[PDB]
Amino acid sequence: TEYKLVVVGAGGVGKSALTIQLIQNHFVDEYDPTIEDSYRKQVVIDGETCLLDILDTAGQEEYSAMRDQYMRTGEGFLCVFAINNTKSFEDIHHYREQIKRVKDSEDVPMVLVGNKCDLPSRTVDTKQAQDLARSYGIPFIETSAKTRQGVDDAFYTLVREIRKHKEK
Ligand SMILES: Nc1nc2c(ncn2[C@@H]2O[C@H](COP(=O)(O)OP(=O)(O)O)[C@@H](O)[C@H]2O)c(=O)[nH]1
Repeated sequence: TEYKLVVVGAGGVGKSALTIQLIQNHFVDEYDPTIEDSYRKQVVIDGETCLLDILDTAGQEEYSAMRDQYMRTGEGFLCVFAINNTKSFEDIHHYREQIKRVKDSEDVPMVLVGNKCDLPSRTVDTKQAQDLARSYGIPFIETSAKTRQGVDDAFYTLVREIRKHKEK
């Protein structure tokens, strides 16, 4: 019954930084006497227990066998680029197309995230990203793992997108 969230995007856009921040804000210790030591950590976002995974496709993951498995298992996807990395924005479409193909669905919960919005070097405008998100039919939000701007909102929005999808 857990919501399965997957964070995708080019290397270095801040997927780990965003996910670490979310866990730091929202992890709790839950009593469960049916497990070994009786307590397990979990993340609760907007009243939903959430599992979290990060999908990289470059670096060490250039050798991975698991890309499609991440996309099949994930129920909603944070598609992250960095506002100071034009290439990472240009990479977004490929990730979305792969997810849609692997899941064989036109209705996949997603949120477009423009991270590193605290940095003064901007090469991807808000308008560009909002136009892309509108074409996809998904929300767009700008975030900064450094200043914490938008981080919680990005994950909370994705949870609501998954919730609506499961309501259908
Ligand atoms: N200024 C700034 N730097 C960030 C932000 N998020 C991540 N970084 C930095 O970008 C670099 C790569 O981030 P990382 O989380 O490893 O990206 P990943 O490869 O997508 O998981 C690190 O040095 C982070 O400190 C942000 O919002 N603002």
